[PDB]
Amino acid sequence: QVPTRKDYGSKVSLFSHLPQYSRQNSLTQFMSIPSSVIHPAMVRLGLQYSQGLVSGSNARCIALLRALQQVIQDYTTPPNEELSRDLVNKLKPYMSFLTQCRPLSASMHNAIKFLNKEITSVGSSKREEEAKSELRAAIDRYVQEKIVLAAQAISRFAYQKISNGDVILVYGCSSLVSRILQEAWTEGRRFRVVVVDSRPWLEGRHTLRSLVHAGVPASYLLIPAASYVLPEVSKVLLGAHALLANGSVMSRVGTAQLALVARAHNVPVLVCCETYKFCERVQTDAFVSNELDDPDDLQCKRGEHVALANWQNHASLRLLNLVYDVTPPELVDLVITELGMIPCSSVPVVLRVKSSD
Amino acid sequence: QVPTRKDYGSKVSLFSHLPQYSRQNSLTQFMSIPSSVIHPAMVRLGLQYSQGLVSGSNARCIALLRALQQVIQDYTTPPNEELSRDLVNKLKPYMSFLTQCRPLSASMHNAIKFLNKEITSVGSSKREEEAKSELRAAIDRYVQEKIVLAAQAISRFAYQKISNGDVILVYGCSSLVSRILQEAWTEGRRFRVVVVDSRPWLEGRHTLRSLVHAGVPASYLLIPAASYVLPEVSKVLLGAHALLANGSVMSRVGTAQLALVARAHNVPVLVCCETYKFCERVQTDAFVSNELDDPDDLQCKRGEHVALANWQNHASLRLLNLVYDVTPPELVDLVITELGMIPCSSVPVVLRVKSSD
Amino acid sequence: GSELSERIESFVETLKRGGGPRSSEEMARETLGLLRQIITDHRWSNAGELMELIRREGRRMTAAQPSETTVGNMVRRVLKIIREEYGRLHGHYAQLQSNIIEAINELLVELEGTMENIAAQALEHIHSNEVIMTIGFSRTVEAFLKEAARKRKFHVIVAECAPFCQGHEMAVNLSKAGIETTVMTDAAIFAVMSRVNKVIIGTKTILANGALRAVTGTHTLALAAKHHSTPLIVCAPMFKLSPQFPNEEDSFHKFVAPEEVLPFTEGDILEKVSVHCPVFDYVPPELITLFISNIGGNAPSYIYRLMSELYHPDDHVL
Repeated sequence: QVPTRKDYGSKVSLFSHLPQYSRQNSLTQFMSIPSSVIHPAMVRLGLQYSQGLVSGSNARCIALLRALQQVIQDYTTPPNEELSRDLVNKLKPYMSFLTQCRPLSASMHNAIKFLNKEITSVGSSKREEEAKSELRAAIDRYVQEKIVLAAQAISRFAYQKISNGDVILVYGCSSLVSRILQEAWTEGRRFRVVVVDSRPWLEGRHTLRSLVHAGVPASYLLIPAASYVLPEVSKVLLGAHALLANGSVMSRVGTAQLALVARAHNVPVLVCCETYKFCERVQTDAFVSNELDDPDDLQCKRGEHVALANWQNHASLRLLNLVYDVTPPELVDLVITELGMIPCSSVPVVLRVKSSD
Repeated sequence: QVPTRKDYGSKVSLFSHLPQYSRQNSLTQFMSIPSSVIHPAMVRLGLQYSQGLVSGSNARCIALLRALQQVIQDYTTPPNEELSRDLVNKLKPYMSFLTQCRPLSASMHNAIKFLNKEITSVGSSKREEEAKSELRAAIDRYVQEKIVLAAQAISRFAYQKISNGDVILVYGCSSLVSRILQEAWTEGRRFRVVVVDSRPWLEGRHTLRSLVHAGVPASYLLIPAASYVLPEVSKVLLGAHALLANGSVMSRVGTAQLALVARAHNVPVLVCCETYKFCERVQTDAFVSNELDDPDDLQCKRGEHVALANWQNHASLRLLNLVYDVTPPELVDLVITELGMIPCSSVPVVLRVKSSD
Repeated sequence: GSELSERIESFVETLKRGGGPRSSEEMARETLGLLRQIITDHRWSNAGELMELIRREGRRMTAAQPSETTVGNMVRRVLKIIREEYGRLHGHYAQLQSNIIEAINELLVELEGTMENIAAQALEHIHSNEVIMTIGFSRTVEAFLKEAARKRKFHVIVAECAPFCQGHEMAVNLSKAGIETTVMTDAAIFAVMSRVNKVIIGTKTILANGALRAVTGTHTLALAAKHHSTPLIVCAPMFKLSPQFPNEEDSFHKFVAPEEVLPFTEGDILEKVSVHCPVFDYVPPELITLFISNIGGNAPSYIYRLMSELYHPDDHVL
């Protein structure tokens, strides 16, 4: 059995229902080295998640699908049992280990749901090996389309929206937005992109490096100074981590703030997302459901005087860095998906259409 | 020494800094019958306030001024002392007794401030009796002008604003608004007034009776149904209890709600107030400074089943009836005073002009 | 035979005079049982004649009490069920009737699960040390809150409804479960709104526009929530959904005796003053943040699709 991770630090009272974990104190130090309770690939992926080596939503989902391929490939059906139920029952401890290492993202949840649906759809009469590699091929097809073909389609749809000589503001790291901008620059568009970043992850440097390598003119500033640069900005492009049933955008913590300030500055806000990241779940705030990263990341290395060094030694001091936030659907204009351009009002409709309804 | 009133009931946590009193448990049951620590007139007025027999702001201020006249009239200067300081020092216990019986209103605060200013302005060389009746005549002049002449001027200014065949919405009991409407009807205006009332005081019946006695066509409904009647209403007329330095209107609890709904319904909101009720104080909410009435008044007599009968026997149950609320200055259009019509933006300017500046 | 007739009558007069049954879930159950007994105890062979008599008796019901829309919209649900069964068997007479009966049976067994479904869904919408505000009385909302309270600590501010102070008994019921509850007059809604996190309220009827017909004073609460940008949640089961639109209808507000607003003992002024006591009021969809139903959360901008999923568009007039 996998032990429970100790919740490091002092949680904010409003977030007492969410877990807070420390990057230093991992979870695999109470597990057998030749792991047997958890599949080797799954413990590998959990350790990679906990340390933060896999960050992007698409990256997390792809790593999850590859680990699941490695799992099912090595899976063998016990006697007097059928794969359909046994495999989906054996996959639950792995999912619990993952969510203990780091809470699952919307892409991961949707991928696991689809995988369980496919496994339960495997025929009772079918043999073992062809069922296994049929599952592998289905995972390959699923990831292939829903990632690369979705990205290409969204890139084309966004290219037919970006005009010449316009300033685009981006926030944080997002593979989809970076690919969109790279393809738009390659196709012939001539624009400049303003990269907005935020502490403590400083993930904006990733898209900044990507843009500079692609040759796109780029500018960089942290999110507090966004109000100063928006007069120049012609458009705001963001990458969603989740799109809920009500049309709200669940993405990085600084997304809703930027959308608000852009609305205040008459700058249309565009969010790029795929259909597999749509979730029937819904929330109205960043408090009901969120993720608390390690509060020790807030500590700034300002030379010789780190102010929040011993923050735990102060009884009335609380630290909190939210990983996600929600933008109300009325602060966002466009959602660019495989189906094309849609309003946030039309997200649940697309959900229905993708529910084979 | 006057003992402190026990704070009845369980206060709401956000209002723990305010006192909550019971109408049944008075304050004069630990005082000498031929009262000596407190002047007979002052204890009389405190008892009248605590029982709720004096409700209106103008009524409270006038009763305070009459009790103060009775006090100074019976005041005698001790030997080797001057009236200027001795009288203002002896008036403080009376003010404390009053504020313990019921928190002082803005009109009362301004009146006491002006009275202390006048007392300190009494000449050292002057004798006793003519100083006393000079104070009496100054109080007479002050109340006379600031009440009746202010009311007449505001009535004329409001009459030149009310048009023919228009629906006016009023809230609660206010001598100034009732007088304005009566004078407007007498002058020749033909209109109808919608009276809005709220639990538990049900003070709207007062202005309703006044209007019906004056012959003005009237309609009555409680504040929850205000959204239903505002489409018909042509204008909202309210009576302020206090006008703060920022222009906010500190008045009965249901005033800000009505102003909000009227703004939502494109109905201009008018507040009638005098200059002596202007206060250099300022607040942004109904929480920093308010008054908590007896929570036992919330209990409704719905026949045979009073639901909140034993509310104190429920540990997690809290009752609260706020006596005041603040309307932000942007939800109000006009303020009609002696100087004429002004925006709420111009309240502190009038304060300066009335500061003999 | 005449049992069916006298039971239909009894139900009509019970709906006309007072509120019976009290809970509108029980009202839905009763009307569905009556519709079943009608479709069983009549000599109908073609589905058209059955639909016609159902529409006639539903018109009589709607005329009995227009403000009670659950009966009418569930009559429309039964009509949609009949249409679906006829399309299945035509796109077969005894099987038709028994299939309609089992359809009504599944509708009824899912009818009693909406309460539990919303109660279960409640947990993922309430966080610790949150300040809820609600107005009036609503069994669904109190179940929501007392189910969220089993694993969370939060405060509920209940605005009593004048004149019918149903909010007092709701506050008492919430305090039973140790849900720290503050009771206030509806006049203090905007004054306290600045310190509220969420607004959770029930409803009597949801219109196709997304707007909802709820107890009087809730429109002011929604306006305050919009002013303070606090999310307003509506926990309404899927049998309060009415395909009618706001102003294509008649008889929206329910006016009761003004004795509730101004008593008879006031005397002579009661001949000069016009008193009005609207029980319900209209809340536009722009002021609702999220709808909570037995299927899950949905934005007001999807209620029309829910209509298309529930009611045939040719039955919106009955």
